[PDB]
Amino acid sequence: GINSQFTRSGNVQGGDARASEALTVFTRLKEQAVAQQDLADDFSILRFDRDQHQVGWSSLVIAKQISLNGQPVIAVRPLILPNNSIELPKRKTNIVNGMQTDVIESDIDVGTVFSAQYFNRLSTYVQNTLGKPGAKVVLAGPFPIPADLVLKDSELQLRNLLIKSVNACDDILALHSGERPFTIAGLKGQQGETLAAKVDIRTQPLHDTVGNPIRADIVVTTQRVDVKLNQVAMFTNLERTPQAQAQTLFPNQPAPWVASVVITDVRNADGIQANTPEMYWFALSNAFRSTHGHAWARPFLPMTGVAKDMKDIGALGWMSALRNRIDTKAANFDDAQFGQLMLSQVQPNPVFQIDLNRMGETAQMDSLQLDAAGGPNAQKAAATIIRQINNLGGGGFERFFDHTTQPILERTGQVIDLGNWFDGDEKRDRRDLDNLAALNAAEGNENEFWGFYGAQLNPNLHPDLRNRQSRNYDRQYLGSTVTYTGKAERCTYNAKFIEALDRYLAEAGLQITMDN
Amino acid sequence: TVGNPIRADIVVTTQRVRRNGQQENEFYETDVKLNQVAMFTNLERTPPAPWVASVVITDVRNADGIQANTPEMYWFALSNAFRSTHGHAWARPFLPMTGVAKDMKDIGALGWMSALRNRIDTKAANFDDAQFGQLMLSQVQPNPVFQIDLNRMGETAQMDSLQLDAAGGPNAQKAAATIIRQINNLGGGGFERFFDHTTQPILERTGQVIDLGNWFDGDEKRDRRDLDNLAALNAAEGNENEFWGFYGAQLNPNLHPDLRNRQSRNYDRQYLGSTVTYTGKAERCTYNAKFIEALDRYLAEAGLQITMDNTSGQRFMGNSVIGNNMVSGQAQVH
Amino acid sequence: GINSQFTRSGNVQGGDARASEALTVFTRLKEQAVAQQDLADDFSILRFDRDQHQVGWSSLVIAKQISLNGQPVIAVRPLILPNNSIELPKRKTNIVNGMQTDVIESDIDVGTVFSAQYFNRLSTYVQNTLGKPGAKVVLAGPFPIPADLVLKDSELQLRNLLIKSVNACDDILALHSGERPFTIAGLKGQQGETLAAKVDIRTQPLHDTVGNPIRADIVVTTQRVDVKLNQVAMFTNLERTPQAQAQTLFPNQPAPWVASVVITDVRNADGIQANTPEMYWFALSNAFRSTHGHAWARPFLPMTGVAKDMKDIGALGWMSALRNRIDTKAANFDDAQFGQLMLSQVQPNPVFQIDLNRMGETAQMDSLQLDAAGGPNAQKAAATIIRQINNLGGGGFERFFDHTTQPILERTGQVIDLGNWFDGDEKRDRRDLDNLAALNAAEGNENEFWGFYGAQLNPNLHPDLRNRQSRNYDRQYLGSTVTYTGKAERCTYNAKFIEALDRYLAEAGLQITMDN
Repeated sequence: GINSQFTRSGNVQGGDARASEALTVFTRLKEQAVAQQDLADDFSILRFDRDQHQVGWSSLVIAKQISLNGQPVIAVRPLILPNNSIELPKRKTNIVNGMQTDVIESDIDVGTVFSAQYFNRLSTYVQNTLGKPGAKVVLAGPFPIPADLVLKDSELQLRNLLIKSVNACDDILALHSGERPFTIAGLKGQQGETLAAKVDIRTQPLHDTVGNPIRADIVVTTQRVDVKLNQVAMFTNLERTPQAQAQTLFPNQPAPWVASVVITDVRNADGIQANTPEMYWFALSNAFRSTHGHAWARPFLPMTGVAKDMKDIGALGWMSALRNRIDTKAANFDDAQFGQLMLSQVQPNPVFQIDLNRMGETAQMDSLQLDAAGGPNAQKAAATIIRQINNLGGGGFERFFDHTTQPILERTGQVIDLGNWFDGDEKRDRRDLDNLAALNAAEGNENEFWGFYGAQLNPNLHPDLRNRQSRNYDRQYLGSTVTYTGKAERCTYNAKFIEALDRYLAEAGLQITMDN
Repeated sequence: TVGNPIRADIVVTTQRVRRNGQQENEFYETDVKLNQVAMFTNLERTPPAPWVASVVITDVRNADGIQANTPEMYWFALSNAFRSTHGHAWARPFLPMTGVAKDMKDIGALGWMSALRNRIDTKAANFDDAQFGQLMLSQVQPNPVFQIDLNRMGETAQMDSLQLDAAGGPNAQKAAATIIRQINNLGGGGFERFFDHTTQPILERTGQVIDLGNWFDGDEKRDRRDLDNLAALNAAEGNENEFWGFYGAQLNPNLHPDLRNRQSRNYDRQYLGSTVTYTGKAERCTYNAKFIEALDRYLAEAGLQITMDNTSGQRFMGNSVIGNNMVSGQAQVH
Repeated sequence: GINSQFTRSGNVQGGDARASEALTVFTRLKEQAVAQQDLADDFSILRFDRDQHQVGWSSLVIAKQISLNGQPVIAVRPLILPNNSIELPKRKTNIVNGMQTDVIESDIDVGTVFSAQYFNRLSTYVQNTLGKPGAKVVLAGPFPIPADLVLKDSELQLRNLLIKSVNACDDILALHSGERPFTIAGLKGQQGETLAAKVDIRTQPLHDTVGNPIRADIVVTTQRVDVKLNQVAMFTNLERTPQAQAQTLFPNQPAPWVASVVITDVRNADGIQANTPEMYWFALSNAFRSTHGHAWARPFLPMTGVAKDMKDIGALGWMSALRNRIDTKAANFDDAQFGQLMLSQVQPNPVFQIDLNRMGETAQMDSLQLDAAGGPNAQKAAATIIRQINNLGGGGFERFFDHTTQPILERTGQVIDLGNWFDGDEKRDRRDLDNLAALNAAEGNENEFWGFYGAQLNPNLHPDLRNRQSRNYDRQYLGSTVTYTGKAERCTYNAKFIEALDRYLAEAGLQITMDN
């Protein structure tokens, strides 16, 4: 280089600030926890400087270091530490318009940093540090640390994150060890303590293990008889089919909207500690129950005296045979008239989809879902998912349908970015923009709403341009204080998949009763 | 280096680009930044387009990767600073950004000084990119003059003293000789041919005694340079005899500079928060119009492959070239 | 191929229809003309079948076959015969929009067919036919035969075309022989028969030697004292500078339009026979005189009781501080108020430009003008043009200005296609669309007029797309019966060029008086 050309008698800056603080606080928390017998000291925490290995983001790893069957095996869980001080170079793409060309520069998320080369470098680093070059390396699901967090004032959440990380490492190591899978037959016993569902509606968002908010309008949960089993949090979105609008301009001698349910959080119970595929599917089975009594339409019911311009059903007036916002806030806000309005505005059957996260708290399990919907490793993922479902059920799940005949889920080629925004006192998830809220904010102006919808969905537009337009529209609404954390891909389950999974669970034993 | 802030909204960064296939380093910044220059845009006025654009170079420090501060780095940074008139990049900060109404930076203030006494609905939907590109051709001359704030007690004070002396004084000739020697000791292509020093001066002081302070709002600090002419126009609205009063307090020949400095301090206390504090004093100067062009031509002929991109809805607006040939005057044949 | 694969006992079609008829009628006309002593029989007419030499359009040549200085030299004038029966393959271009790409297919004109390979093939064909391989080949300017013409009913015009073709061949052969150039001093003599100009306004278009109409609103002509010298036909067009509209939306404490004069026909007198560069420049010198008394504004003066919606000045009302079409057809149509309107709507100084034709009746001379404005052969063209002007004048024309210092003319990167359309009884030139007529037809609708103007002029659009949009807008207006013949490039002279040419002619002798 040129710094060594002159050999000046001075060294400025270090190039690493947050990693040292994180290592110190993590060592302090580990020592405090092991002092009072909270965690076994068998596991170790390491450090991975970004400069010393030519990597984008410095991420510290958690390792268990337990062998198996006489051969060495290592299980590692990453923990990325993005830093605002260091800004890695952006990504440039070229778009041709007319005769001219333009360059769009887009920021680099945390998902794109965790490349295969990064995994290989971390694997070789941990192999060299732990002195077992022949060990087998597995991952329990990398999880970023949000940059807004302050290290000196995050005791409880950091301790909980460490505990969950070591639990996940132990769980993946045990799964490689091949324990006994938990079938539904274990739940049922001599006592007639049948399971139950207490679906509930929420307004304030749920919180991650760190503090990142995630939007959740309806939650479905499983109880015994004190004891909880599952909790699936998800909200409702509306989409417009091209044929419905066609039957509005050019009529002919259905409904103008379709209802979509987006699963966001699929975590198991707080009380339970282990995390296994059978837990994941037993929890996901509850994501279909919300359709009982059309309960998924509960958020669309008018709020108790609260305007909430991001959830006004009057936007349906802007897109209908009639015009103007519907004055639902009058004395005619009764639940019955809302019932006929829903009967004649949206179809009575929903569609299920999930914003699968490549770097969520269950990113290891979401990765299987992404591979099951496309890419080179597709058939093997289908075999794994079907065999996991069979192990859960214990019966002939292949009879209900064949994986090779119909796809498990479709990719749909959409990207949803996760973030948070500040309003009033409590922050909310970025994913509150939706389409109904955008239509309410636009208060008409067909062109603006159609442009926003195209910005979210356009097969003929470059993905980077679509992301930039979505970011611009996000900044336009709900203020200009949005902060982005990660990226997720939205994929829709096939109807037959759930329609057979719930039936198979019922055949194999489903002792749940709900009232609505 | 210290916690003092510097007003800077346009940063021109020059760095090396690896063309070895981009391998064994995915999304790794390494250390490729050569040097950066930080500058803003100021709008002066004349007694065509009335408003004349001006670019004031504020920060000239080189990248943290290098640890040696030599004159050649300084002149490389000055050469870099010129690479902003390409694509009218100096007009980018004047472009409104959707979603923010922070004020005291909007372009609509020029409307107060136009034929009509109104502010253009800048944030509205009717103000698009094509309309903005009109407001510019209609209003500001499309050639930016180059200024620079020499700091007597700044980071590059031992180097800024050379230009301050070359502005004119007892050591002006020696300063010109040494600055010519320094710039020629960068490429060795004979700077005498491209641009001499005895023929015309290199930089002229404008007489402004602009000074560096600090003012706090919104739970952060910022530099006192944020109050330019456009900010004063926005803050004081379309009223007259107070914007011209501010411009005169900024500079007038027919009064002692102490009174105008006191008036400028009073105005700074008035428009922005009274919590402002003052740190040091600088001196504004204007570079020669063709000296920078000669420097850029030198750097080009010596050999520096520098690549640009981007640059500035798209419906057609006039030929812009037919006006060249007017063939004024008939034959007047008897 | 596959036709010879089966060797069927049948041969269908010939692939050439119009060439045989043209050869027969041309032989008949040549024999009739030479019978009564009209043309010397030294020249010969040939035939060039399109199939026998792998060429696009079959073109018949006219050759003189006269040697010079003891070495053989041949002068040939082509004559292209486009046929509607045979449609040559189109030209495909690709335009990228967003992520998608589209292909635009454009027709092939007559200008693009006459490639250098075509010239070489014709040269070798005439060398082989005439038995002089070492002869030097020169061209007198190829000229197409319009497809709408019927061969059996075109006696007079075809005979005149043949006579003009042989005259042009003789003229180019003589110019290569190096005769005495005709300076202005030859015109002046003992008699005080000073030259004069009788600029006149026209409505019906002038006609070519075949019948193709060319728009001509003002003509400037040179007379003696029965005897005519020159006739330059040209019309007026209006263009909008970007600064004028800027001073309308965003004002500040000139004129909204600029006047352009487009020279179309630069032919010499009908009576005179020779065609030489001195004739061309002596005629072009008259193209500046029209500015006397602002006479070029005469077409803008309201017509005598005729609406003529393609020439209404009321379009200026649509583009002004006021609104709506100006009711000029009222009792306030006096010439004075039109004078103040012109004083305050357009600048009092015009700009000159010419729609140079690569395949016009003077295409050989227009080619020099195209090379003078760009391309590789640029400086040599400037030397030739300046030396021709000097030979015309006989004095130091280099003193007035230097060609190497300022360009003679600018290309401007515009293409104007020539054609004709049918209305009422008499057809008119395609070039009547203009901009003022388009604005009148649009009767407002800022977007439509701006889109049309951009379709004519857009540096950021592909030339093929611009041509297609211009064709579509042409078909939209003035009916859907437009027929295209050739393509021309519009180039604007520099002001100094004419401002010095007229002055140099005045210094060298300019005895012309006009009254207006």
